[PDB]
Amino acid sequence: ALSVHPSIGVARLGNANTDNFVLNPMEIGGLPYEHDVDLKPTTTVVNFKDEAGCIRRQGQVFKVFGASNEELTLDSPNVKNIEWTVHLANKKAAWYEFRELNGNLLYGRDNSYSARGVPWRNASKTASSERQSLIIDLGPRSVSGVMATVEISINNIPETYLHPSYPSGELLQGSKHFESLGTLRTDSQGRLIVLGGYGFAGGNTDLSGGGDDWYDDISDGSVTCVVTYSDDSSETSTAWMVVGSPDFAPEIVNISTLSDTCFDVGVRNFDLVPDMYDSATGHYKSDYVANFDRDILPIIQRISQYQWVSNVQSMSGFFSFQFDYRDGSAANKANRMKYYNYFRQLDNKVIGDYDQPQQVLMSSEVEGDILPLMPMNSGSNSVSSSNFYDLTDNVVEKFLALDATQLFLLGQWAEGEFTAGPADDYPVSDMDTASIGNCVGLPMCPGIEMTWSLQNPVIYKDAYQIKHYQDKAYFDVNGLTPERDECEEETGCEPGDLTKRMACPWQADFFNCTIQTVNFSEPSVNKASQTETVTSRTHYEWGNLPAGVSVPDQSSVSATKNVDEKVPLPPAYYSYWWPPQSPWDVLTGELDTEGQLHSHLPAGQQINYARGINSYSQMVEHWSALAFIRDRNQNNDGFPFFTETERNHELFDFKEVLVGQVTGNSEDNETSLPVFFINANKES
Amino acid sequence: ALSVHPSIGVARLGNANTDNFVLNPMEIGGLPYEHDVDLKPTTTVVNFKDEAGCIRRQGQVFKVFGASNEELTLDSPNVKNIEWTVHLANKKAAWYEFRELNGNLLYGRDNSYSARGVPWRNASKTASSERQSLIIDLGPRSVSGVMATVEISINNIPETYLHPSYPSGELLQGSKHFESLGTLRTDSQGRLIVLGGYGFAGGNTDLSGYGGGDDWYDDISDGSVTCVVTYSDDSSETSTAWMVVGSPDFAPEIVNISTLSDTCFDVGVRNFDLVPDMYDSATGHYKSDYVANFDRDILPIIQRISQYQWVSNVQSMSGFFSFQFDYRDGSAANKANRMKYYNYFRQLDNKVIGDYDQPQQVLMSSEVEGDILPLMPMNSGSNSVSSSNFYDLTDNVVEKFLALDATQLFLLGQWAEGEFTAGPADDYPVSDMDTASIGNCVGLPMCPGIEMTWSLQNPVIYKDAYQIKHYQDKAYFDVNGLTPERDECEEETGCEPGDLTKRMACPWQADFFNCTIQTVNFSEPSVNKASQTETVTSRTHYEWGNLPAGVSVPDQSSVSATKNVDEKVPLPPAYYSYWWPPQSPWDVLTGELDTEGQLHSHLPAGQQINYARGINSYSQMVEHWSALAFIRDRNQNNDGFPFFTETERNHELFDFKEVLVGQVTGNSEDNETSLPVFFINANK
Repeated sequence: ALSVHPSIGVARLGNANTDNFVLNPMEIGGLPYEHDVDLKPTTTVVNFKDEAGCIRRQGQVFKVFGASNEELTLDSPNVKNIEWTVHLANKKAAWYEFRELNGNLLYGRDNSYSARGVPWRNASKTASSERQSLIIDLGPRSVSGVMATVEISINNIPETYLHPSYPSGELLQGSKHFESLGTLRTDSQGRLIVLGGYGFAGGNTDLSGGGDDWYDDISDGSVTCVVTYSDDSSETSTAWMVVGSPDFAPEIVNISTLSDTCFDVGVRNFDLVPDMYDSATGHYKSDYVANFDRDILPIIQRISQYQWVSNVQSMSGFFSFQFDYRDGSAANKANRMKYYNYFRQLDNKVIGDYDQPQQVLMSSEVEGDILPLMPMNSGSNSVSSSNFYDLTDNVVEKFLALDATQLFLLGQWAEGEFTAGPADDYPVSDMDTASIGNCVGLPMCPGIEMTWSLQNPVIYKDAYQIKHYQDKAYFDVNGLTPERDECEEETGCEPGDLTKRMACPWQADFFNCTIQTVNFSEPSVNKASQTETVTSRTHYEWGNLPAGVSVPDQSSVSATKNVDEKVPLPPAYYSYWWPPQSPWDVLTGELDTEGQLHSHLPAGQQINYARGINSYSQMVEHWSALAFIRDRNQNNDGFPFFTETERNHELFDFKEVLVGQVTGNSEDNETSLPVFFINANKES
Repeated sequence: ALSVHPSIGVARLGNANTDNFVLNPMEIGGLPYEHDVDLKPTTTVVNFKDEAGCIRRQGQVFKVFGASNEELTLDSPNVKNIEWTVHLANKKAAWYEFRELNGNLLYGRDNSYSARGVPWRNASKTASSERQSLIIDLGPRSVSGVMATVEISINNIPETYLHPSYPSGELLQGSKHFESLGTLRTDSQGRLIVLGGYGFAGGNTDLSGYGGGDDWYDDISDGSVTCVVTYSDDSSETSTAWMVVGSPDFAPEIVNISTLSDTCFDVGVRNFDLVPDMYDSATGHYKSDYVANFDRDILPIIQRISQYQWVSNVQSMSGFFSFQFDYRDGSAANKANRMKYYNYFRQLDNKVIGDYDQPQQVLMSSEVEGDILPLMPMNSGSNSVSSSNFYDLTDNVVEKFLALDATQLFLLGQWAEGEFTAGPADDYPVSDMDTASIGNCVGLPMCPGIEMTWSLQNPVIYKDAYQIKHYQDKAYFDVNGLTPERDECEEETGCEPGDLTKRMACPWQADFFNCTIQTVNFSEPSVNKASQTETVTSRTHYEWGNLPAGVSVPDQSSVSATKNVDEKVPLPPAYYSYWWPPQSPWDVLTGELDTEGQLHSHLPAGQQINYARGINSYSQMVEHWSALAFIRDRNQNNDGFPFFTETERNHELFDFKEVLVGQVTGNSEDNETSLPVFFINANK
């Protein structure tokens, strides 16, 4: 049997020239790679953007291996060809509107999209064929041989692909002309490289209601590899491919990655690690001995990086080594247990059950005993209350937890059931962790690359392996199924299934993936209506009048009533979304005069990552102008210094507003407010 | 034969209690009247608004007279009954979009709505029956007897009227629920009083939205009046008139230089042989031996010009009422003076398509220093808005600057020639009651106007001078309803209800909001607006100095540009020109003389300020028109010594902020000066 790795590939959008790209990271938290003319990885990336300030695509290399785990290439004996067929699609315009956890079958059938009344995107299209044409699907492309290149283009749709679809003609807002979902290549030895979209995002309504008939060039889908041997026999093996938006901080790793997601699903559903979990009973095994370096240390290291992209100082006690994390002894147990007991336990997946650990913000509210519980971040629903969407039992999950496997292992550590030193690897290839370990695992509201369908074991045929629904001959004739939920049918995924739930266009997830102000007093409430009534009596009196003279006072009463229908219920806590993937609080990086003049800031100052992108619509147009957060001291392990690099400072205008301009008091002009923005006009 | 007067009645909208109204002015520039319980006029209006600040409707009294010109009432011997039937309708939503002079057949058949491709309003309705339903038509109502009252309500449509229509249900924006076009009453002796609408303006699209404005309605109307007088012997005679409803007259003592009575009179002279001594119908020329009269013909013009200063800044017109020479001296010695006066008046443009270089495109007497004066009257003409090349046309009709009507100008010319008398002259053969209604409406310019537009200049809608020709009869409309696409000016067979007001803005509050000033180009006769592209190319250079000995750093410089493009703005050089100062004031004097009104208005008395201050958008005018002041003579008891100020403004609606200039400029030294800013909060 052959195997293809990675099992789930990851590419990232880029708007630079089609031929100007980097290759995939080779580890979790790894930089992507420059390459040579043979398309073999060389050194890590020099610049993420080209000279014009356009983002380079990141491509995924896939490799195929024989029965003894030896790599097969066009140079291997007895191999005469290797043909890769990749079928990517974007089903987002054909899917349901995103409503947090509604639609997620892990909470039971009563939380199905139908049971919850979730509406379809582009809801005026109700016939099946009209829904199918909302999908961006240009059919499968194939590549083989030495240094091949084929676009997944609207201009080379195979004649055997009977039902292609895409947004045709000139779009009225955003990107005008859709043309491509990406590019397939082979390297000098026949390996596959998949490159995804270009960052296209356009549509025919004003984003400003608005938002119908919009599209992006995110996609995902199947990978098929046929290796033909000298005698014309062959073997076939498969994988999946996902395209994400750019990784703007690739060295910073999510506390729970999508690799952690796949692993946890694997352990609890596919017997991936029999020693850790008893599939017969549905419980972890309390005699499982964790390993510090493999299981615990990465959590601590991930936590320690968030400071470069967010203000989460309350997490500092978890990477301080204020005591010895490697000491398994009974004398150190109360310390390890205290550390562990500050992590939020997982909520059950029961509808209507609100008083649960992920609705708890703090360890206590007694002064002296107050600490935000860990990890400190939004959960998968801090946005809608129990009573939204005409429901009374909408699922809430306000604050973050680790995944169940991470937390189990952390608890073994706390118990003293762990070792120090090397452990052997789990039975998961490194190539499989290196792709999706660079994608967000939690929270998922919806997420960045993928959302909570990936937590559902029914989409997998085994740990880390996406189950495929049907095959090329089926789709050739029928096209893709717009209304089919792979989580409901359980018989596999189609192209477009892994990304369809995400925002359409993705630049909305990016614009919103910042912070959330999250209520922490009422477990069933995220937002409430708020009425602010201000009643004012103005009284006038006149004086400094002559001794003869008196004038009557005057007074009147005025009131204002401001109603906001859905605001976070106080008291609330400032909570991050995805700092590694959508930075917020970052250090300025220009160390030379020219970059300081154009950015208007000195180096080393913490400022807002998205400053100047003042609207959703501006994010849709100008995403590519943002910085990549990177370690400026990368050559010296252990002494990181992450700053913005490669921001297109020339895009932004700037005004320094004196505080007395706002207040009317000129004494306040000793203080000023920097304001970044994009001049509407503006020309080069 | 009977006659009904006025031939064209005028009522004004009001949102006060249905029972709380004033009666019509009795002369041009006359205040409306309070009335007694018998609905007879008593003395002129005390307050235009009720105690809540709601505007009182103005109703029109109609009287019927016998062959002897004796008034007939229920008290007349031989009169058994007087029965009035009034049919008002609003066809605005069913008519064409207003595009200045497009559609006006006085410019020839090539200027027809169809030749000019003017779109219908609510253009997605194309079937005749669907166009018909856009009309607000509740059928006719009748009234007779002593002190009768009948509403023109959606709840009392006669069963014989088969095709009523109106906007039913709850409107999404503005006024919610349409119910009535007005009220018919009789007085104690059986005279008719017509009261019009309540100021309703609502619709189902967002006015502030792009392309918004479809499916909007107001409660303006107009239509036919029929009077049947039944005598003791049960015989009867019938006679007819017309009725128009306009928006409030916010400065009723201030008269338009050319009123709608002037329009009807001009039409009558030129087309209906109204004054055979003035005009030769056989040759189509005025008679040069006609002797004008100063008091009747000339003086009113001078008096009207002298009032505009209360509502606009038109000081250049001051020489035309200065009596710097004796206007009543008809002698040769004063002729050069008279002629100089006359020669500062614009001659009328011919109405020939494509002929731009004409007198109404000329602003000044010359542009030679010492010889510069704006020609008269100094106001916008009937198209200072759209150029020759708009609306997909190449010869769109332009008329930039105002002229008198042809008859006023002829008479002024006779005065200049010395062909005029001083002293009384006998009236023209037009009833004073017919002048008193429409003499209080705008005659020129019409773009579109206030109460009515340029179809009133078309002789084909009249059956004689001042008399509207009626199309069909009551029975026809009972069965067929109104004809939505029918142009009375095209068919020449008379008017239907709704015809006199349908061309005006829908809602009228758009005409009121726009009826302010125009910045009018005066260099290119074919151009009103142009695109304007402003490109600003800026080199920023930095140098550093005061450095220690031996230290230098390089200069830095870079270049940036902005390109603003405004698509349709006035082409410079342009002139600040008024629209309708008497009917839509712009520069007016504050009027609050006690402390409370000053605190609420935020202004001392006697200061000239903007009339609409605080109504910062079109949508706010639609909602809050009734908050605006009435401009009136505070010194009305003293003939010759006028003092017009605002009165009755609903100051409490508006909020106020004083902005220091250094808030804008960033320079605190500028805070010695401030800018008043009025606005409407809404959360009030």
